[PDB]
Amino acid sequence: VPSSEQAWLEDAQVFIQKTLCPAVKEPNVQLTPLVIDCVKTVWLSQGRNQGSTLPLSYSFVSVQDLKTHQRLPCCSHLSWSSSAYQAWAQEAGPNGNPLPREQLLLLGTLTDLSADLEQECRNGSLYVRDNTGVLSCELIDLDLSWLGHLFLFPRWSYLPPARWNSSGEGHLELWDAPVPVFPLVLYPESASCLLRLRNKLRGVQRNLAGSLVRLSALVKSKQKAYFILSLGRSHPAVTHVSIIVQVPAQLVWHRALRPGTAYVLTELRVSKIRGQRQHVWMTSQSSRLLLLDPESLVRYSRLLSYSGAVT
Amino acid sequence: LRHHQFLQHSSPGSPSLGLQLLAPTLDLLAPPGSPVRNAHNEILEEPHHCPLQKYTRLQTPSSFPTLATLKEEGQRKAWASFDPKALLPLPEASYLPSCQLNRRLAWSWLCLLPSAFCPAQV
Amino acid sequence: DCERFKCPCPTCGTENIYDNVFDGSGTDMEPSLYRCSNIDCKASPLTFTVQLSNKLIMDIRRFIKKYYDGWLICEEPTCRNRTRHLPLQFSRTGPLCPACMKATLQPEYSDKSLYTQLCFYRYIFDAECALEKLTTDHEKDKLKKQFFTPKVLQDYRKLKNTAEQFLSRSGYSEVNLSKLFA
Amino acid sequence: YPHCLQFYLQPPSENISLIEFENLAIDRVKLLKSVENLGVSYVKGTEQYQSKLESELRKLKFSYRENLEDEYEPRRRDHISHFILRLAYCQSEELRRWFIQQEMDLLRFRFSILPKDKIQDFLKDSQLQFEAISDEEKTLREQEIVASSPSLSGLKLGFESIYKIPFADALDLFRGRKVYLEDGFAYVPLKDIVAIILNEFRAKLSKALALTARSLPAVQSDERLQPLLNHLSHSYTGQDYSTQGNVGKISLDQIDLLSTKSFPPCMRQLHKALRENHHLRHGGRMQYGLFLKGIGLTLEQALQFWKQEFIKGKMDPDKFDKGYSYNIRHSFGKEGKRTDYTPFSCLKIILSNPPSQGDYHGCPFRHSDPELLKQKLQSYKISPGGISQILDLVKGTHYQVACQKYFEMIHNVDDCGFSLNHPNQFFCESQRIL
Ligand code: SF4
Ligand SMILES: [Zn+2]
Ligand SMILES: [Zn+2]
Repeated sequence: VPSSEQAWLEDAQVFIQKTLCPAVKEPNVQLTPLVIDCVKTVWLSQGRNQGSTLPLSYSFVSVQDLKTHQRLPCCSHLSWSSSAYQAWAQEAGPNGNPLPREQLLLLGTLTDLSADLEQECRNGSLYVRDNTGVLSCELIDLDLSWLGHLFLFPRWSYLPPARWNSSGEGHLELWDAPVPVFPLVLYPESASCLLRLRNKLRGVQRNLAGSLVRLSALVKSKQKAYFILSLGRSHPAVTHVSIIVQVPAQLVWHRALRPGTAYVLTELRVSKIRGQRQHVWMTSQSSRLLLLDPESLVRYSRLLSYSGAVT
Repeated sequence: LRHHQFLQHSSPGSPSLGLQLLAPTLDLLAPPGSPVRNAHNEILEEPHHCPLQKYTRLQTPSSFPTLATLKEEGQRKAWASFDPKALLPLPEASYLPSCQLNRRLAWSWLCLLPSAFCPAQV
Repeated sequence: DCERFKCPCPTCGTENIYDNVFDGSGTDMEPSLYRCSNIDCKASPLTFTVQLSNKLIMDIRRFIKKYYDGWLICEEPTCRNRTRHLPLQFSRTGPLCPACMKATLQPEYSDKSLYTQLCFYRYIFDAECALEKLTTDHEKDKLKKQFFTPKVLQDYRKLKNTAEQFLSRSGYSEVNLSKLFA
Repeated sequence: YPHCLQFYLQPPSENISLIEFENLAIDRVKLLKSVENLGVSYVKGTEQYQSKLESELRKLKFSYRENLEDEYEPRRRDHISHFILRLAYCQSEELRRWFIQQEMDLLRFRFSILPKDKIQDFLKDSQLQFEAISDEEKTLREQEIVASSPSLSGLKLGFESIYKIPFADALDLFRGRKVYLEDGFAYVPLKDIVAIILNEFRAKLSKALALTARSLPAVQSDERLQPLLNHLSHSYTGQDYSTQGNVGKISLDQIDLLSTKSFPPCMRQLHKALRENHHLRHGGRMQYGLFLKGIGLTLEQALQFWKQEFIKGKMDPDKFDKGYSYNIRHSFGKEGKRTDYTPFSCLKIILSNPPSQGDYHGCPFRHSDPELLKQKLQSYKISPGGISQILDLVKGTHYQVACQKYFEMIHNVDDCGFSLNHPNQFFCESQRIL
């Protein structure tokens, strides 16, 4: 086995014990051969190829090194031959070169942050840590039990920067659920009159729950960065309830909260709005939930839903 | 004028020109007076007079065409408008020797405005 | 192999020919009806749509004139007779010359021509198509930004409409299926 | 996916545009030829065989989502397409065969994707007995269904909407002892449903087909429909891709160098031949000649090339002017239009132009006799397994795919990228990969 196939066969001797695991302490044995075999496991699951136990196409490079070596994007799945890969670029539109196939087995250390900063520059959202690269990666959906570990994916999308001096720096696109190869209250309608009066439900932090029905975006600021969500139950019930979220360890929930879905949360503070008699609740730092006529110049618009495509 | 400098976030110390260049538009069309729209007053308070929800007729103030654009444009409009006959009407139309007439009628002028243009180009 | 469109200038006295919508070269390309060809003169024939209209009809109304009066000509490349009094005998290909009794006879302005020519007209007045078929983004956007008003478009639309309706009036684009599958 | 899937019937007596007529003609013929090719390439159930077709078919306007009664666009296109091509193939058994066989397999595929409820309900709309069981009977009759027939394995039979039948049309599902019986209302998996549908379809379809062929003379009194009167399978392609004056500019010297890696067997061998002989017959050059316009070199340059290859082989340096070079030049003149003013397409170097003794113009894969050709091709340093699997298709008298597999091998790339139809397109590709 010369250097060609030794490229893979060295992962049992150099790669995984050095780049895919924290080298601050001992090189885990639960990870190197486990991924060594799991790659062929998910390969031979379908395995359309000619038959080559070495998936030559993929490797591992720290997340903030693509911008040093692959100054271009990378999006792949498993087992696509060059032809079958060339047989996916139409489903909706081929306008412009399709995402490149710089093929790797995307493995990153999951953290609710990226850098060595914890309070001001907090991102909340889940991003990747490695041994020679620490980057952001665009999520899709969040449950709550994947903080502080390492996760791998054969399906993935990446993007190199525009000007490392400018805003447009690199990132990743995450397609599927977090896959680690490691050996692994006040309902809205049922509490419709609690803070409806100020005299009853102010001061301390109380738990709540309900189905998210009306959620806006999450705004930053100089000091008070937050968002305010609204919830309830099914459609023949027009009343909602509202919570607020203003914590660096809680932007995670605007990254996690979704309409049509329901939640059960604890440790949610009150709101005391200055000069405004509009008391409703917020969350706070120590909380964790789980999943549950010329006047017609100016006129007032209406509201409707849709779901379309970037065009 | 380099693009990013002309497109930086304007302020004395880094002022772009589009910051101001639209000044007559900027001012004659929409003066200020309504305080900020806040999450209390967009997502929370009802009723809210938020501007986005309001849809309003709005006529056209202007546009900044190309120098050449106007040049050829005027050229064409005028040249086409070149009625030979209505230059001199009856009866002296038939009261000149074939020399003096073509002599006196070989020249013309005209001028035009932005007002005749929708919008009022500048 | 059809006959082009010739055109009289209303002011400069010169003549013109209108082959393809665009007038020639690539990024330079310009609409046909824009400027009289003669370099110096600066009149712009577009502003005489209606006059063009006239000639259009006053031209087509001789092509049809030919066909319904269609000549008849001989085939055996020696005989070369020209007449209209259609004789009555017949054979595989059709009728037979009276003199060269060993040969067919052919129409002169074969209908295929007539319809071809009317397509040729309707071609160069319907710029919209040729505009859509154009590849390069920036060329398209720039030219449209330049000089495709509703007005110019509308004038093309007008004359093209005259042509197209005047052929589709009734001759040839139809194929009566109700007699084709009985 | 669309309503389209339907059993052809009732010619739609509208009246339409002549342009749209020939359009639909060409479109549908393209679809047919393609489906045939795509099919003979792979095996049926492979997902290439799906992906590629569901790409092409959707591309040519025949399968989209829900719309109005029948004047939805693609279903109408399918409709008039068929009920025209009906007029195409009414003049052979081989022809009518090929047409049937192809439409058959298409309908099979194009139908195999409908949602199950849509499947059963549209079967209902088709004829009477086309009705479904209640899945309770799956539990009630698992023993009967499974133990009865060997056309099902174990207990894991999926939630297929099995069907009630009259035995009177079960005429092979039961006599072969392949189904349970409830008073002739046997219950059979969907597979044989597709089978029987397709068989009755073939029957009824042929039964209709023969009729028009017995009622031709009408068209004989028109000539607008002269191509499709009897002129489809001939020397026009889909269309003129590798037509006059496409991408290319290369100097003379390089030609030979490129030859060894870029000339489709026909050309390549002819160029070797003229490299040796330096003389050619009356017709021969008139293939190679126009083929050169494929890359499109200038006449005086091409004239110079031919001059070199002429007088070095002792062709009188005065004849050249008033002889060969004369017509070689005219090959870009006034008349030649669609006769000379065009390159050639394999379906002109196959379906006609018989090649005679010791001459070279003409499709090797056709005219070259089998085992002489075996050694001949092998002389291109080819693995004999490829040569064998090639000669197989060659005696299958479908050759374009043979040229294809050859190129596939000699450049080792495991996709043909296209479905070849013209040697110059082959050339433009071979230069693309460089
Ligand atoms: S595809 Fe046709 S023209 Fe090309 S080499 Fe094969 S037989 Fe000859
Ligand atoms: Zn003029
Ligand atoms: Zn005669």
